Amino acid sequence: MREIVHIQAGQCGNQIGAKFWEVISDEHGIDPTGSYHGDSDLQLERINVYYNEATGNKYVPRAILVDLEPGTMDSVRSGPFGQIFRPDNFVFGQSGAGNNWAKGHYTEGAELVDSVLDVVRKESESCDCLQGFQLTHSLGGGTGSGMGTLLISKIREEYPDRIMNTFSVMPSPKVSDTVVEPYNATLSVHQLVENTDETYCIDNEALYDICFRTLKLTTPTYGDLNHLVSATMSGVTTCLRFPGQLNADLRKLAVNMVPFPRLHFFMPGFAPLTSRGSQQYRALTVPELTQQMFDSKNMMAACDPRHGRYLTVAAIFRGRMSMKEVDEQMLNVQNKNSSYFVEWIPNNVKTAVCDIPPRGLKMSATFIGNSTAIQELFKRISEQFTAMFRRKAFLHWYTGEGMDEMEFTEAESNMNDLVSEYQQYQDAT
Amino acid sequence: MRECISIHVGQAGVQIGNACWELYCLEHGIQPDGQMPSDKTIGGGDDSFNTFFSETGAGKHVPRAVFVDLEPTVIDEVRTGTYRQLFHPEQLITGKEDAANNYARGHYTIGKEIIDLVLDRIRKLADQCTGLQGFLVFHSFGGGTGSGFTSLLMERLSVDYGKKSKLEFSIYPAPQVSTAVVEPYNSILTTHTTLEHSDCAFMVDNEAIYDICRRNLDIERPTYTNLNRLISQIVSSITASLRFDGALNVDLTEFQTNLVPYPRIHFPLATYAPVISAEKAYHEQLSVAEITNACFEPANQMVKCDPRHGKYMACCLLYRGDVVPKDVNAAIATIKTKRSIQFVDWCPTGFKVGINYQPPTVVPGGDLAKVQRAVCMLSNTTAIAEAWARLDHKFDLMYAKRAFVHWYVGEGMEEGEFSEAREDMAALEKDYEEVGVDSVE
Amino acid sequence: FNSQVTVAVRVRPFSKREKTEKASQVVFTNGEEITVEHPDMKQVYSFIYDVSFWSFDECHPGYASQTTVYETLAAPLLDRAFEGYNTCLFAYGQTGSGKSYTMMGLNEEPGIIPRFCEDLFAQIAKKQTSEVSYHLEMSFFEVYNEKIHDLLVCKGENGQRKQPLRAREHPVSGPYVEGLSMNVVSSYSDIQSWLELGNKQRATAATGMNDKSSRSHSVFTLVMTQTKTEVVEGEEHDHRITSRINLVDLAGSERCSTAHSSGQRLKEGVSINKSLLTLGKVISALSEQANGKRVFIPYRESTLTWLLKESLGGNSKTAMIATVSPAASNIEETLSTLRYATQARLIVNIAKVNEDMNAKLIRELK
Ligand SMILES: CC(=O)O[C@H]1C(=O)[C@@]2(C)[C@H]([C@H](OC(=O)c3ccccc3)[C@]3(O)C[C@H](OC(=O)[C@H](O)[C@@H](NC(=O)c4ccccc4)c4ccccc4)C(C)=C1C3(C)C)[C@]1(OC(C)=O)CO[C@@H]1C[C@@H]2O
Ligand SMILES: Nc1nc2c(ncn2[C@@H]2O[C@H](COP(=O)(O)OP(=O)(O)OP(=O)(O)O)[C@@H](O)[C@H]2O)c(=O)[nH]1
Ligand SMILES: Nc1ncnc2c1ncn2[C@@H]1O[C@H](COP(=O)(O)OP(=O)(O)NP(=O)(O)O)[C@@H](O)[C@H]1O
Ligand SMILES: Nc1nc2c(ncn2[C@@H]2O[C@H](COP(=O)(O)OP(=O)(O)O)[C@@H](O)[C@H]2O)c(=O)[nH]1
Ligand SMILES: [Mg+2]
Ligand SMILES: [Mg+2]
Repeated sequence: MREIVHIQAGQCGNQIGAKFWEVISDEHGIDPTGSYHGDSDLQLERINVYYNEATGNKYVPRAILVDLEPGTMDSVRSGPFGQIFRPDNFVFGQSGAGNNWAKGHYTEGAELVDSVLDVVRKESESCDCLQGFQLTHSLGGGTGSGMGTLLISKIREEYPDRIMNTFSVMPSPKVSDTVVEPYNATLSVHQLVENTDETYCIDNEALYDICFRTLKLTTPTYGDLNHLVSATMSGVTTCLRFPGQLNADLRKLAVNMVPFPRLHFFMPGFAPLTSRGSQQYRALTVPELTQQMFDSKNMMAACDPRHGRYLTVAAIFRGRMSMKEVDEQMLNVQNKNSSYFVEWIPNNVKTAVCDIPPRGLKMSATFIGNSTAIQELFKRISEQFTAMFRRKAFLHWYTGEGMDEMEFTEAESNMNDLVSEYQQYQDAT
Repeated sequence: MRECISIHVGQAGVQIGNACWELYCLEHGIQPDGQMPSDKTIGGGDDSFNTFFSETGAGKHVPRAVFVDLEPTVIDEVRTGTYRQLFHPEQLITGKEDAANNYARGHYTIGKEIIDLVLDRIRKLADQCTGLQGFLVFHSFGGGTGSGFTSLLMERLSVDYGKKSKLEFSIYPAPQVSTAVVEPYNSILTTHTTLEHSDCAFMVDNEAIYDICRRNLDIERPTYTNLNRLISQIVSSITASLRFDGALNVDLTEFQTNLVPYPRIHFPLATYAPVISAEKAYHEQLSVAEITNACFEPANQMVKCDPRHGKYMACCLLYRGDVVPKDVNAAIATIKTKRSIQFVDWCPTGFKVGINYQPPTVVPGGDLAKVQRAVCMLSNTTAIAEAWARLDHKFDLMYAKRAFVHWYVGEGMEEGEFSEAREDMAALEKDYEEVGVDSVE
Repeated sequence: FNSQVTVAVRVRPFSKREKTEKASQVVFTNGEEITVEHPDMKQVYSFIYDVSFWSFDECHPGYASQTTVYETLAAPLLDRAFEGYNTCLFAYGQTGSGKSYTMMGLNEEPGIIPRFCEDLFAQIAKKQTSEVSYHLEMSFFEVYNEKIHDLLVCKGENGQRKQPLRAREHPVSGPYVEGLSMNVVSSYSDIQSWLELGNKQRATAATGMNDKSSRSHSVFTLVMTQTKTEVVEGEEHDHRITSRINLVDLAGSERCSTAHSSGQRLKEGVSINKSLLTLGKVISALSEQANGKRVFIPYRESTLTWLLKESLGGNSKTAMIATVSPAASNIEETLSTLRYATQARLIVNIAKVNEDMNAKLIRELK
């Protein structure tokens, strides 16, 4: 069976991982102890996808944690589901990078990446058929980015035939967290694009508006935003673990989504959300889901498609549905809103359907998009970058770790190039 | 873990450290005798953390701090005070005499035979660290010991350890209020050195906190026993990220790399939400949206510095209590929304954020009332150069006639050393102009 | 100088392999014009090139040796090099089409590369004067599985001595290799020794299509600087020019159906085909650019293209040589090659000479 190694790196990722497994465990009938108490073999037929088994009919996840520079270590362990994780997979060091990428790539992570890599090799070897890797992190920060791309590259050299996926919280346009995100990320993107099969670009701001308006929540937290990220992470791989009329898998997602090897950044979405009240005020249909799916406000990436166009998408549905209504609905979208789509791709969309709905929903769906709108985020990071670079605004902190101007320069040329590539196809022809 | 050392040099810091450790112990349920009847009752919790406090086998806890001021009549208060059975008795009262507003005694003459032990007991403290380190040195500028000594210490420390963050919470000299005539001499001579060794010298004034204490706290007749607490809370608001959990916690190094564009401009400010009295403890919501406006109000600045005469380079905010991140994002946006607040072109990012859950505590005998949330702000701006201007000018007049100098020479400091700092501080001011000016193409 | 690329072609004849398994002729040279007969005898494709040679036979006019081909194709680039222009020549085509046999050739009939090299050394001998001082250097490296390795290094002693390098992009002069051990040339003899070492250590191997295949991509760089007098009464020898020559031996498709193989073999073949595809896309967008089209060029989609950016385009007087077979067994391959070439003529770059009057005032006076 297909097997995945999930990795956690950075304050933002580990919590996403933390919220993640809490969902998967619920999708597989597992308790905080790791025992089975479900009611369906389906929750077990493919448990080896994400988990290993242990002696007394317990089930250990294939999770790894690498930036547990300890401050978040206890936070994970002393949690409602901290205890299931393999204690040996709790890898860490100390003296956090202070968001300095170089410390997170060249000095400290250098010392630690061996050990985490060694553990990965174990989880790899214990597999029967390894498919790909699943990393959670964020750009803009030191650990999630630098140590990430480091660990990503090495793994790629060891398993270049295999798949490497990420779900990376991206820096915002407006509301920053750190002040050197243009520095921290562009370096990351330089190594991210070149050592990746795909990545899922997520922005906090969109998630806020998403939870603010559609979910109509006035007091959302980092704990709840993630709860949406974990959903998509699970929907992408629903057709992996569960059956359906039309099956999908990670490899089948890329090849239909990645026309050119460098345009492998995506804008996900997920349905359906209704703030509990309106639940009594609708009904779940395929056109209904589709309607939210291509909603310009359900895009967690914050790159308004309507100033750009789509290359290719993947609309993974989940539940009991009829395929006629499915295939019809995509065509309608291709028809009416054709200008947002490419001519030289004759069909700009694929599909996938799994016959197993989630815990308390009759039908669900997951969105995946590849579009030209991603240019905008990329310009921002570039424009922010240069304004600081030319004055060497904060540069001296990295040079103290051994970086040089060329490296910052290199990534810039690369990032601008990615933009131009998208801009090539941005104009209708 | 993470460790952090508290050093108090002179009187001004020591008097503060009394305020600090009082809050720390209280905030962590620790008793003055180092005991934990709260842990006895609970039977759990790592509260008595290695961030600030060591622990023995007896359940007693001991703070990671030393101090020295070359004035026994102060430290002895602690050796007799209620916290005497807290601290390690290897606190360095070598005060045969005081520096007496003379830099040179603390640096050259009687800085000898004292600093040898300061470093020693420090080494002993570091040897107990199985984790991060970072230094909190509390002094006052313009003073005879709070400078001439603290110049040595940071220099030696940049050698023994070097690759550690060296932070300072320090009293700047006011424009008007002075308790001496030699603050300008004593101050400028200091900056010649700590500019090179340190990495972030958080500054405060007494004039500002005085006026603050009148307006918002409704306090007519303050003293050090009310000022220090505010200065203590700020230090906590920083360091609380280390001891407690939070959605967006921060270390000490994180500040260093975000606030400090160029090595030599590491001179930021601070504010808070001490807008609180038992009476006005009501009638307000104390939202995230209110305080953030306040944290850029000229009045609630803790030094006598008009931001509006300069621009912001970079800023960091640290919230406590029941705080919602989304609300922060709206609020920060509002702060950019306002046009009075001019940032450098350099930093559309501009801001950092950190958040903790653990709200502030209150000290009985105190004034600042209870709340559900609070924030600390830090800021690096250009406006301070004007304050640096004041000191260079004050210096200029009473140096020209070489007033008071025979004293400093009387301890062996050469004439030209004064000018050396001056050329430096002028150049430093010039740096603020270069950077403050907008970029071009 | 917005100017085009010289595209040349060489139909090699058939072999023992065809003798054993009969494979008819279908490529035909009307002196120089290329014509290919479909084995179905339903179509004749034909292609026109700036240059042709008919090595299918020694007798009919159009025939040319290595050095005839040189003085047709590469000596002009020698000329532009001494004029100061960066220059390029690169090969293309399938396995067993003599792509090395042309560029590098063997001991007994060495290729355009060694012919040009001795011509270059003696051409410096023609002007070995104090009028202009000359300084020549060269590097030589290989591409295998997107990994860059140094041909001029004596490997150490270990089970794995294929030390990888990496690429870096100077903001001005463009890409280059770290640790690339560019060495000084005294003469063509030194060039020869260097080339011998490199071609020996090249990761090449026997297979079912040829006894020895170029399974890695090879780059051979020379750079000649020439410091000349300026037109001033003061320091006269303050003018200099540089010229960068780039000679490239690529790999062939090696379709696995005939190149039945496994493991590392198929891996190298995959990487090769991927590289060549990327190159083809580069070439095509370049042609479209030469047609005036505003187009994004995926130089960065691999290493070969990235390094050869300034040669595939940029600023250099350049050429390509395409190798093709007569056997109908590989007519599809030869057609693809010919179409690659006939498209390739359409490409232009903007070629000047590298004085590098940096900190000189000479270009400013000019
Ligand atoms: C339980 C119930 O009958 O009420 C619904 C409910 O009110 C609604 C609004 C739920 C609810 O969603 C939220 O309340 C929510 C709040 C903050 C952030 C994110 C979600 C629900 O929590 C979400 C929950 O969905 C699930 O149970 C799935 O397991 C979902 N994840 C979880 O909710 C979950 C989290 C922790 C532990 C166990 C389950 C999921 C998502 C992706 C992949 C698999 C499963 C459901 C049906 C509901 C509640 C519980 C109210 C909705 O979400 C889902 C997945 O159903 C929000 O819009 C849908 C429509 C549902 O009707
Ligand atoms: N904010 C604050 N400032 C203080 C306190 N105690 C003293 N100071 C300041 O310290 C300065 C006096 O010089 P100090 O540096 O304290 O003198 P010292 O540190 O005892 O060393 P000497 O200069 O030798 O006395 C004045 O500017 C006071 O405002 C205090 O409790 N709070
Ligand atoms: N036109 C020709 N006339 C005479 N001999 C030739 C001709 N072309 C090739 N040969 C010889 O036949 C052999 C086949 O060429 P070969 O060198 O295998 O092609 P290649 O350049 O190696 N292709 P690759 O290995 O994919 O780079 C060579 O060793 C040449 O000596
Ligand atoms: N969605 C989400 N994002 C978070 C969370 N915590 C932090 N982040 C984001 O992650 C970024 C912090 O980067 P981080 O990975 O902590 O830096 P590093 O760990 O030092 O590399 C900030 O931009 C935060 O907005 C969380 O719980 N959920
Ligand atoms: Mg004193
Ligand atoms: Mg060859």
